[PDB]
Amino acid sequence: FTVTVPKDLYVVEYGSNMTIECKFPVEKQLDLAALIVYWEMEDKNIIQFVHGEEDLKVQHSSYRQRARLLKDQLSLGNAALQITDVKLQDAGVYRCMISYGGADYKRITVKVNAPYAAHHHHHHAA
Amino acid sequence: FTVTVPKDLYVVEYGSNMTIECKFPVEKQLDLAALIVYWEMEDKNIIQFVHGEEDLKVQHSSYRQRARLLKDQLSLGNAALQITDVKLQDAGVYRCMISYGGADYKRITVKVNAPYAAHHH
Ligand SMILES: O=C(O)[C@@H](CO)NCc1cc(Cl)c(OCc2cccc(-c3cccc(OCCCN4CCC(O)CC4)c3)c2F)cc1OCc1ccc2nonc2c1
Repeated sequence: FTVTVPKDLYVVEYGSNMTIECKFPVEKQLDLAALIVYWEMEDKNIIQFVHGEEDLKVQHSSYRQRARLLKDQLSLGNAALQITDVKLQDAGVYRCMISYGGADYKRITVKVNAPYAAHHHHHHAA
Repeated sequence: FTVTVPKDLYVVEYGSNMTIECKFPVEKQLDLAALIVYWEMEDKNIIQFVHGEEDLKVQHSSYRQRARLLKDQLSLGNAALQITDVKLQDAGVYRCMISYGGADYKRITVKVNAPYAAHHH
């Protein structure tokens, strides 16, 4: 069992939407019962998909109403995480962790470009 | 399904042995087939127990010949990582990741005290 990422680096513009992908083998048919998909960055719960259900109550505050798993692509062996309205704080190293029979995870680096004004707000906040 | 750690902080001396422990629930007899235990620090593979056996081929070089999983305790719900001859590079944040039915992981901070001579090298 192997998780793979088509690209391990994403360069995204502040304010845009981004979809970062992780691949896992599904032969030709998904067994939702045996699937757990978990997305985290730093150590914040972004997505927890178990029993074919998104589990939203533990979703971390910074990602609520902004992150979802594109479920339709699961049939293809694709756990794609979409995050809307990217912030500078979305920059960092994401991990996609998948249990499907076996277990594996992969790392994805996200870098965020932002104009002066946004960076400026980020400079005073932190 | 919940992984728990009795201690999330360990302070260990350079040159000693350390055992960091994390628990997972085992209701009935342990089902080795359905168990995966994975220990990593930063992003170095320390140990991988799958198919009821340790897989050393992905093991990070800095932990070779120094890390072992305490296998007898698995039946009790304890995936304990033992590291022998602790080095300064062993300091950091460890994650113990367990798939047993569900899946979960926990973080453990390890700090290493060392004398001048060791720190110098
Ligand atoms: O219920 C709750 O609400 C509580 C719990 O009670 N949480 C819920 C919860 C549910 C799930 Cl489903 C979860 O998913 C873990 C998960 C999902 C899928 C595969 C694995 C896995 C496990 C073992 C081995 C493995 O493969 C090894 C990879 C080796 N590879 C890579 C390296 C090489 O290149 C090649 C080999 C993958 C794996 F663990 C994590 C969770 O916790 C959230 C959290 C964790 C730490 C924190 N710290 O701070 N806040 C934190 C918040």
